[PDB]
Amino acid sequence: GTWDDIGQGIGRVAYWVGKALGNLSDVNQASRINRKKKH
Repeated sequence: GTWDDIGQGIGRVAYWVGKALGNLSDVNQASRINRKKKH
């Protein structure tokens, strides 16, 4: 198949997903655009 191999490691998908799931810096940036947009 292939749809199942998508996580096998098509491109650091494992380290990526796990990194994004437990990320934080993402919220930091989005926190600025939020107050900046709504002023």
